[PDB]
Amino acid sequence: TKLGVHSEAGKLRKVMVCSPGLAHQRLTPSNCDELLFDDVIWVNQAKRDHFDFVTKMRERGIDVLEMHNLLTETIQNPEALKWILDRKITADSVGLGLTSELRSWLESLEPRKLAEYLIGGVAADDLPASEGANILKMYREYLGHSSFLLPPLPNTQFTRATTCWIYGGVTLNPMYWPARRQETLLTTAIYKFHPEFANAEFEIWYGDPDKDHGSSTLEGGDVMPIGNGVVLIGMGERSSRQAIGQVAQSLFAKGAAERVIVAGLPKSRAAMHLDTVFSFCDRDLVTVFPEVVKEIVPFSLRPDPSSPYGMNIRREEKTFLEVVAESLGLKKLRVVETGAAEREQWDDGNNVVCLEPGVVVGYDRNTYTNTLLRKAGVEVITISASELGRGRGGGHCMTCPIVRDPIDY
Amino acid sequence: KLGVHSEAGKLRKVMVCSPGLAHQRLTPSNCDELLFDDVIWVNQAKRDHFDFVTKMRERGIDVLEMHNLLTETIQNPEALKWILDRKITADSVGLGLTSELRSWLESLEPRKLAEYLIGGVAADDLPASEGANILKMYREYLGHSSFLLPPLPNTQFTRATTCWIYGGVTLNPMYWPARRQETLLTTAIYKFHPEFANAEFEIWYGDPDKDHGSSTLEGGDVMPIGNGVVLIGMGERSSRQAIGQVAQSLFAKGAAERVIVAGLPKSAMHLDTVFSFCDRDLVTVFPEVVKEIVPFSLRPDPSSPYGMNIRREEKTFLEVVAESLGLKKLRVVETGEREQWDDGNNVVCLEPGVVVGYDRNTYTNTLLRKAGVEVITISASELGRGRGGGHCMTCPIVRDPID
Amino acid sequence: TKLGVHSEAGKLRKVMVCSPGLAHQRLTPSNCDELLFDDVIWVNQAKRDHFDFVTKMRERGIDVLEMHNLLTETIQNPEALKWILDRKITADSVGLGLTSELRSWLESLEPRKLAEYLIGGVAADDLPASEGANILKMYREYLGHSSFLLPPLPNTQFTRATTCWIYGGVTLNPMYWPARRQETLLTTAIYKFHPEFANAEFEIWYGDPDKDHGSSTLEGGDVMPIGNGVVLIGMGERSSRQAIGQVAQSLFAKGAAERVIVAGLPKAMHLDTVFSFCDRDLVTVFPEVVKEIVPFSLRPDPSSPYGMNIRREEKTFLEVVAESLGLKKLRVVETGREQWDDGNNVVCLEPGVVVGYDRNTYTNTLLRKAGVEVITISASELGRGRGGGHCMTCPIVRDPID
Amino acid sequence: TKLGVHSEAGKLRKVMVCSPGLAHQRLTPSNCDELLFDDVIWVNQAKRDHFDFVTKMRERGIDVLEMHNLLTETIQNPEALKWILDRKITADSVGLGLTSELRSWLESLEPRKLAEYLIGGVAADDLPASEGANILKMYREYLGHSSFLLPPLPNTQFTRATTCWIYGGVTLNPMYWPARRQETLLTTAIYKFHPEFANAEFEIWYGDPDKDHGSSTLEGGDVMPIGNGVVLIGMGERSSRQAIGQVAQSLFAKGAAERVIVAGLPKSRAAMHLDTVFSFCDRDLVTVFPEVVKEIVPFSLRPDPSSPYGMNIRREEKTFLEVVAESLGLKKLRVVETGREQWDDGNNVVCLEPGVVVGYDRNTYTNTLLRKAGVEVITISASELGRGRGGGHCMTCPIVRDPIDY
Repeated sequence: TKLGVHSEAGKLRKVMVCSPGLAHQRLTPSNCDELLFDDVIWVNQAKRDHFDFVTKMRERGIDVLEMHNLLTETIQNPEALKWILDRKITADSVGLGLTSELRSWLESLEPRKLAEYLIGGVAADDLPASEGANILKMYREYLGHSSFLLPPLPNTQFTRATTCWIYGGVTLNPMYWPARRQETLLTTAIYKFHPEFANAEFEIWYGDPDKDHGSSTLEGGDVMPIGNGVVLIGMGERSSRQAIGQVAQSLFAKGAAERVIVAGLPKSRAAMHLDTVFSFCDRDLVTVFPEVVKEIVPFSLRPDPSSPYGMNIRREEKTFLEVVAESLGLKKLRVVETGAAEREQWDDGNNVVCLEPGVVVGYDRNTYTNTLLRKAGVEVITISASELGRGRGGGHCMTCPIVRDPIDY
Repeated sequence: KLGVHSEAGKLRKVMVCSPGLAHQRLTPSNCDELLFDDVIWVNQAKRDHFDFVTKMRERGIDVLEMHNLLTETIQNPEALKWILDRKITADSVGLGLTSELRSWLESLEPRKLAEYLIGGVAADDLPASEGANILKMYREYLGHSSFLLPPLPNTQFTRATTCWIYGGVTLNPMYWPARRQETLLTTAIYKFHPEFANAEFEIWYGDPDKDHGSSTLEGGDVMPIGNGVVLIGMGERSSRQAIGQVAQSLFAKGAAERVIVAGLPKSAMHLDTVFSFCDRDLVTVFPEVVKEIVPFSLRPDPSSPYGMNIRREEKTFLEVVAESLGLKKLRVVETGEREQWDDGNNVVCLEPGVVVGYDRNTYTNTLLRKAGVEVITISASELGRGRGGGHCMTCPIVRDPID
Repeated sequence: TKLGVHSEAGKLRKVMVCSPGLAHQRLTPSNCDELLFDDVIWVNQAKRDHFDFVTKMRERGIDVLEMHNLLTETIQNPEALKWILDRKITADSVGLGLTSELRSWLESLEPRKLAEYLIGGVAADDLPASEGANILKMYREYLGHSSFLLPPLPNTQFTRATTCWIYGGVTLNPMYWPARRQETLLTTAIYKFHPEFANAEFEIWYGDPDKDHGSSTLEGGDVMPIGNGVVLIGMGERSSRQAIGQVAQSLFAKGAAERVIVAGLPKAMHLDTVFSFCDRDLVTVFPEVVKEIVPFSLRPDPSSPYGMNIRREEKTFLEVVAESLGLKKLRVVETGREQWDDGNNVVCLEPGVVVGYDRNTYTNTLLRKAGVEVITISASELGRGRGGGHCMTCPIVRDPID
Repeated sequence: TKLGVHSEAGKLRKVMVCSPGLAHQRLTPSNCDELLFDDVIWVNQAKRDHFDFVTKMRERGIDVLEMHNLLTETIQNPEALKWILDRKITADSVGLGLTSELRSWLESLEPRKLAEYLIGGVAADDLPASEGANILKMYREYLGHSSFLLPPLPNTQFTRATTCWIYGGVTLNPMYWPARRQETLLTTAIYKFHPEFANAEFEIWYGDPDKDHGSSTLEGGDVMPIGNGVVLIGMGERSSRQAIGQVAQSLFAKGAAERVIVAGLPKSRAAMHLDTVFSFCDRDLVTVFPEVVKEIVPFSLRPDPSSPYGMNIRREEKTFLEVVAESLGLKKLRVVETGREQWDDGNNVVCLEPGVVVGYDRNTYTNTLLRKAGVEVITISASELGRGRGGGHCMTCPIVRDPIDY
């Protein structure tokens, strides 16, 4: 099968999402900052809402893969479970008094259940009667320690972050926060052992859960394979120049890209990702956050054998929207700003995901921008942000495209 | 032979590291980025240091200054290859700069080289090139740090990165990934320096070519008191995962008989911030926290899985240290009448009853000179702005035993 | 008639509430914090869950007063409006040159549009083009300063914060943050001028908007009259002792309270945040905090030069509250199996009936087990404010129990 | 000569200061945020640097007045004292059951010890045993409150802040933070009663410790009467337009000012008063923090007899810097940028006379450049006195300084 993403707007055939669960069920007002999650959510409500989102896509014919599912089938293959536990349960991560007990117990479990735990973490409490456990019940009960043997990954809800399908291949994103790399591990197991991937054909442009990656960090929200051989990558607080360059390089080498346009995010407004200020709705229509987009500094990165490092780089003086338009053959892009005149209230229209040109999934709370997009010709199918939006991320953050056709530029 | 056999024993060989380029680079902006509380007055700060250095040297101690070791160390091409191969990678500098940078550093005279290796390198330091310019460009138009190799201003706190527990040392896996650079440089010295290479000693824990994940251990949390006992602070910076592996390695080589884990209450510091030795039975304390340390004692046991047995002590922390040393009681000096607030913890013993402390802790000082301690004072005005002091600026290497 | 609150579980008969409005429409990720308001909410939705809540009480026969209407009808009295405006629009507040413009325009608006701007703040843009306001837009655009002739008051949504009805008397609380004193004002004028209260029979226990109360701050959340002369009051970051003493002294004057227990909160919070009644002998707590509050009893002491005797309780809070009410022991339900919810801050309609939040499923179930009836509303946008049912209501007429 | 400041860089004749004191000894790492103090300082050492600094202007023949002191000679007058206690001790400020104990106690004190407390604050312990302080040491006991019935006022060390001398007059500044109002109350007692003041000719342009003032606030750091009948009053995080309007309004009505240049200061979360990013070092010399001064959006209120309110405001085009040099009838200011051996922040120095400033030892670079510009730089230690942020300027409230074009 030919997996690959050749756009942002063209018809999405296959996507991967992940429903909230045990991760979020372990969330408290006191532990969410350290667990990297915005705020505590009504988990059963959010599970529902997600199922709604998911179903509106299946309804439209899109194949929609849920991470818990995939993880579950994956774990049933003994080799793949071992590949994970070998990496997740070590002396360094769990402690020498707990390695064995923890691992045997996890292995004693049911596939579905064991997946919940892998994504949702394990508490000393969940462990079967024993001592190594009590010692943790003890540090928790006497010092105020985290009661976590395996820290929960609520950020899995955001499938966009972890991996990036750029044309005919994927990246295994080195995540900023060490903690979050646990997510990338689980997702690699799936891409490595799951039936639907192991046998599919695709490349691996960058990333390796085995290497450390150092100062090199790359994040999903920042990556966009827009078609026409071009790729946009945001360089900010989360995706570094030392990662982007290695990706470009790996790309130009397999002849996978022609040009990579680095969207330089200014330090101020660089505490975010590209897809948080810039989004495609149609082949030539984007929603934009001005204050940041008018300040983004574009750089065209193109291969070159005249270079020992094989690439050439230039700062464009044209604006990002102009550079982006011209990269697509387009005169300019039609732009809907979002995030003072008609706005009944404040709202931020970005991060809506595309199902196909002109058809978008957005948030019900963004009624102002939503209208603006309809007037501009886009069908907006909404979903609830009461619990899902307490993550600031939108449908684009809750999706990792896997298969999606391109368009004529 | 190299080793640290107590906290208050006679100090004969110490390692410190003066402020410098790393600090000259500090800015109110990169201030937190670089994990340093504030921007000090560098030149003034160096003087206070040399002063602190000269004082211990007067008492005859051997004082090794990191820059000197590094400088001597990188004169051994193999020693340099060892570091540059780990410090200059595509992941740390990026594809376009690893060549011109290594080229340019390899061409520097040793002292200048050690300077950068510690103080970092800015785009500006590099001879004109695309790369340098590309870097300057992102710096000019986006505001990113122009640091090819970021500075390591906390090198000045030699206590943090490696720990000499009796006959061996630990190369500590620092909480923050960034500070692991520090530990890289020291390991290099322990590997190639003459005073090290041909020295007899073991490495108890730590490896800079590994990813320890949740295993982290910080200098300020370790204390080989003596009597085959090692005190280790468990807290916001020293994980049990690391700690368990250290006690186990220790026992395994018959280097210690007990590891008393000092459980720091959830109330961001190191044991040595709230507990300092001054004399065989004298310790400065921070009551509020110190009186809330849940004490755990791990001992060797062939009847335990991991091979270790751990038990939660009931008595106060203070008691379980007294009796762990074989003393009835510990003399205690509470800090953190007397005119104004002050914290005089973190002082360093040059030998019994001899401690170097800060000038500003006028109170705590007399409370110690009252307990029969010669409190040799230095300037905290710059070296101390960084919330750190004596014990922190020192990493014992050879300190004779007590009884 | 005779206004008054005699209990925290009695049959609620008259409550004031105030729905989200233009106030929250001005919220922006930047300004919400400099505006003392948690996070930015979806106003239209919030207006709906609010109305749903207001509706759930009116059908149980409760009479419900909403602030916007109250203001409206209130400012339809030339006097009242002058009383607010002479206060709201001054030179120190608005800017020496705008006073005229800003007042002229407001005075030319229909009541229901004026009141809205009163609670919702008036932006430079809102004013008819002038050399006056146009300067502010220059500052708002070129300097990034707030452009508010009048600042929005989104906290008016919590009518529990500005005034308390301590048995046939009310308190005009001097809020902690100075800005929020702008809310106390409008409710005062409403207690003062509106027909509902104007002719009403009730005392004025403490506070005055014309006064600057120094370090004396009091906030609705801590105050709760529980039955016979007893009155609980939190002394934490928001209700200062300077105010507590003067309130208890005052109540001791007209002799409207026998005892005033002062619950000294430990460690950003209020009493009703960790303590809430649902039935005559039932509560909900946040053990961690409740278990650690140092009680203090206040009683009239003729021998005292300042008229009181500040004794201190030796048993625990739940081991005091239960007493001053004669219960054998207080039925306690805890919050603070599924996930995490904070059941506290439930407003009581009558005994055994409580309007709560829908997200706190566990606690609601526990409460139901303890016997309570839980009518729930949505916290999606109203719960984006840390508080709930209790905080969103100012009881004005509740029945006693015994 | 008559009291009044007529420029920022001309011969300084009289200056009021305040050494670090008892308020500073109450600072703990647990409470310097509620008191508005960056960090805990070595008090007796700061006392020596403050004094060092005093000595340096004193030997140059500048009558250096000190607050604790002026407050003692002032507090001498039973009236002066009634006025202060009457406002400092109230049922709102200290509450019902402490008014008398605390006030009686304060009065049984030696004038200079009483001064100590007014500025340094008073804790419960300081008071004799009682039902009062005890059922109050009790709150600090379990509840862990702020033992202070009176809180110290450590920022008193920055006299520039609470009051300003703009030409033949002064302003009793309405501080941003309430807590900081208690300061202005003391300096006011001093201007109202103390000899060197209550018998001197000057005006009270704006201000009143008894009035509310609402959204109208000002901070000494922002105001500068640079001479030529002009007053630079930066608008920002602490000084608001509401206060500036009423200030200039009076400045115009009484004829003490011809134009006021509001320095519209760019939004930024951290304080930032004009004298912390802009400093006069000479008649045509100024230090500057590029990254800010360039963002300043000048405005020029001038009186207008026909206007209702008595003025008119235009938005200057040229840079805030040309709108200033032109404001002094000057061709163009000479600026020294600050903020290359390390990172140096030279702003906030104070002139004693044209071409002679007093700055910090540590800002070796900036100084080097000022000395490159013809400025004599007398330096004082900032190890404790500068752990704050401001320096020379922020620690002085000029009472009599001469006009320039001299």
